Amino acid sequence: KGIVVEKVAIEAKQPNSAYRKCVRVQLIKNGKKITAFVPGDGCLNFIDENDEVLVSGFGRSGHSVGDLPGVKFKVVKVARVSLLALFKEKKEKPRS
Amino acid sequence: GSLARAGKVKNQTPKVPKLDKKKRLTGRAKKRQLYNRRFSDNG
Amino acid sequence: TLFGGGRTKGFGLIYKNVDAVKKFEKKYRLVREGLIDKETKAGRRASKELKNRRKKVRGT
Amino acid sequence: PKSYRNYSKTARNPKRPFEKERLDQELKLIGEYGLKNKREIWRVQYLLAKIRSAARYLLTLDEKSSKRIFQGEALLRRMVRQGLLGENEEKLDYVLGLTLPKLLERRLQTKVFKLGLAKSVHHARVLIRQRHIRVGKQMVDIPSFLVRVDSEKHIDFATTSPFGGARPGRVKRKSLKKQKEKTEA
RNA sequence: UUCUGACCUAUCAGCUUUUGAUGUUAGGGUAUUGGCCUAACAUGGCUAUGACGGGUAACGGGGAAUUAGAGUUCGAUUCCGGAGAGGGAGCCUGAGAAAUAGCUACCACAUCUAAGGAAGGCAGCAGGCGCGUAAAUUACCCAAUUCUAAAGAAGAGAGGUAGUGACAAGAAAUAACAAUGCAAGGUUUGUAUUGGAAUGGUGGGAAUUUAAAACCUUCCCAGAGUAACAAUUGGAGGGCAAGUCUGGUGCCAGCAGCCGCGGUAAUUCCAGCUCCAAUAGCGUAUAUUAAAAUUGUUGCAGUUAAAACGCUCGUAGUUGA
Repeated sequence: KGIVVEKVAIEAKQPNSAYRKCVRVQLIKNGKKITAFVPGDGCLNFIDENDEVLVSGFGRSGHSVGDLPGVKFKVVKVARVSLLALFKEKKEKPRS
Repeated sequence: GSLARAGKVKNQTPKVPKLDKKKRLTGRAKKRQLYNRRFSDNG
Repeated sequence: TLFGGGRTKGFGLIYKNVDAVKKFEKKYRLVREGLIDKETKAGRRASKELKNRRKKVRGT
Repeated sequence: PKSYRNYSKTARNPKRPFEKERLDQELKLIGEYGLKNKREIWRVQYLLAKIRSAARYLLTLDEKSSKRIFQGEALLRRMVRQGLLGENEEKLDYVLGLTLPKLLERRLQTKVFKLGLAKSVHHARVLIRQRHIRVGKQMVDIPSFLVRVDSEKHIDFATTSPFGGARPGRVKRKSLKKQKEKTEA
């Protein structure tokens, strides 16, 4: 569990063009800042600027994944609601 | 930063109602239907 | 009974006389029978009252 | 402390998910024997495989070996009880020869379909779940009961079933008709 | 107390002996042997076959997962044994204790107090806070299982029984069937109209079960047709089983384990439709085993791909007509 410090826009490696929406989170345990990936296009505005994210690994252990350089972690539940559940269809509660 | 164009495509697309349809089969019944549609009459 | 009915398995006892029934069976089994009623109903609040007691703190 | 009652997996997941030839074969097997899930096939497959493993171990051991003669005979006798091997065969290579349709052929639903009663494998399966069947002296609702040879002679209807002549018909319709007849008359 | 058996580390190589290290003698001490402890005397003991250190997110074993066979990882956790009761230390009683719901003190915490003083230790069971990725009722009962007693009859949060419980594991529904009409086959097999049977789930009552109740099972009433008593999850280029289907977007948004896809026909996005895999279970993450004969004893590679010491002698090692 960590808290969102800043919302960042990482640019891809050479063969692809996009701006990838990422989230800088400070883990509660150790006071460590890391950059985490957020799936889903509406999801950048599904986190507030001082919110609680539940962050996980990203399918590869510490290895960089796909386009993103330097991103080792992924957000999978926000405001203690599941990110995917909110995204998919709106099957579960919005932000309060 | 160039952040706030986010959510573009989902916002843009039309939204469609998901219709009715007669109950898709469970279980044995679904397996029997699959068996017929793949293997029986064909020839 | 066991599945599908028409059959019932149990366990039975036949004592020499009623005095034997008084002798060698415990109270719930007697209650189940209908020989005597269920006794005192304090439960484990009895334990709480017991531990409320401390010897020679009160005259009793 | 933890309970001393044991428990175990019935089945082993198949490995290599999408292998076409195997997949189509499994569907074909379902088509013939009326099973709900790939899981039913897998448990039966696992059961056969264990038998095959045991028999394989036994056949490695030498002839006249005391353990071998005892265990091999015992396993084979168990196969005879199950109805997997005929009378003429009595040797461990026919145990190895056991094969998955041959085992499915000993399901209770299959046995009913063969003997009659129902008009379809699917009809048999629902008939068994809806409590109409009896092995004689005992009643059962499990379509994955396997039939032993001495019990193939006593498949019947359940005596508390409609077909057994219990409560005889649809209460709703018969009452409605009787009430209407009394009112009308 | 004999013997024998262990993880990682040499960027830990000399350790141990004034302060007992190794031995001899004599004592003291112990329940008893003993440097166990005192005195006197020896000057030893251990070490590349890895001592002495350091690390361990290390209690040990019975065992567990994964294995074709070798194996590799795991073992707080049902049994056995050890250790400990906030941190250390010291004690009494008694057959048994350096005991923690015995005691004394200190330190670290901390409750009541009219301030003089007093009382305190949940890693028993509940329950709370905090920590967190991460975890249940301040339940009922001593009937069984056993224990303790001046032993039937008393006690026991030992223990049982429920409650919470998608941790795992097994069994198992979500229709079945006949008529017709249509479809394809040489009176058949398949599939849209109809329409009588079969039944749990469910509601109620019992019978029963039970320490007591609840559940289970069993029986009697009720009691499906859009059987709305409504199956989901994740997918559909390849790897990899299923779409060169229909709209929107237009290098953006995004997807994408990996290769890659997206710049106006997108077989990959966002939808819809269809199809597919598994199914009351199915996704995701992290760890771990196989796959890995990519740790290689079995069983690798070293001319050129990673890799023969510059060369020789040689001690330990291993191997030896």
